[PDB]
Amino acid sequence: TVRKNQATLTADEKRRFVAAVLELKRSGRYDEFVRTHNEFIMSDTDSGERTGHRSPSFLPWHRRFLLDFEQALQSVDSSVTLPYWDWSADRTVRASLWAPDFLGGTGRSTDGRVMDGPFAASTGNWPINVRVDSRTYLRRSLGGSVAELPTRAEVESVLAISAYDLPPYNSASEGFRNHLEGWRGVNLHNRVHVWVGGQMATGVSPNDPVFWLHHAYVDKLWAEWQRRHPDSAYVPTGGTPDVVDLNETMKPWNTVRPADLLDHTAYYTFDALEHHH
Amino acid sequence: AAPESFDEVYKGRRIQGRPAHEHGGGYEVFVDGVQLHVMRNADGSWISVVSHYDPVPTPRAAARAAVDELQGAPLLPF
Ligand SMILES: [Cu+2]
Ligand SMILES: [Cu+2]
Ligand SMILES: [Cu+2]
Ligand SMILES: [Cu+2]
Ligand SMILES: [Cu+2]
Repeated sequence: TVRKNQATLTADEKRRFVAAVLELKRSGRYDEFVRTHNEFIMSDTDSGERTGHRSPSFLPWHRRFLLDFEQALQSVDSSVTLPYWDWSADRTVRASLWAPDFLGGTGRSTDGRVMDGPFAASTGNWPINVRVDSRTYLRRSLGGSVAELPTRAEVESVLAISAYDLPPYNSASEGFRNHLEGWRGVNLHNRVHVWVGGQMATGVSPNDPVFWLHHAYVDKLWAEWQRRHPDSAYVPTGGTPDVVDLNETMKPWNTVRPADLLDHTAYYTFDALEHHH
Repeated sequence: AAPESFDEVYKGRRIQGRPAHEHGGGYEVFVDGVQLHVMRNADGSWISVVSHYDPVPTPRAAARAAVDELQGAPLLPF
């Protein structure tokens, strides 16, 4: 139940995380996560029903989605937890994240194909099945479509925003949620998807295992935001068309609300997370 | 109010757009006759399912960004 910075995992932890991910893929369970995410990405709209992103529920929805995935990993190896990628600290292609004993590196230039690591197509262990681009190999172009990952100073500027979210509760919103998501402002989470490239830049972005580490860090930043703003809370708080209000249930589960997910410590803690100061 | 339709060959591929499990979309794009899911954002920018996190100004720009992403590969239908 502790989520750790990827940069700090032991060799044993990396091995067990990798092997649990590959077993979820082998058994067919992994690709349904990819498929669920793509369905929300394609359906959520700024002027219609919106649940998994471009909306206040972006954060609790991804928190529950990552919990579902972590629980599946634990069903294979109960010692495994989701690591997080602090892309503000580990910001080059040199990071140990991208080493062949962890996620493998960038894609070669011709066709974006990842050539090393346990998820390289040549292993036979990571077929890309749920897809729009018809190619079936993992692709990346680290730093290709956008020069730099966000910095600590830019993350701090978003963490400083006091309102969780603001009407119209979509990609045009001011407020914390939309600045972290990235549709407005210096852009944190969307830019990271663009920076990895390959499937991470598409609606089938959980095809890349870095998806989970990226979102685990996004989730950590929500927790840091809550510590900075103990007086601010999820909005809206009732009767908002097309938006998940605080105590409304969320698809696809239907049995959980944003209110049930605001406090992560009910499910996990972080290796380090500051107290409100 | 819908963008204009278009039809061109871009980096050897036919891209078309027209006003019309995924949202109810007012505009359709095609890459070599296969429909590409695209979406308009509140600020009027567009994205597509193969470049979802990087808004571009128009549906034609999204179709072109999709051809760039595909590097010659056929698109699969959504
Ligand atoms: Cu997402
Ligand atoms: Cu801003
Ligand atoms: Cu994302
Ligand atoms: Cu205080
Ligand atoms: Cu649609």
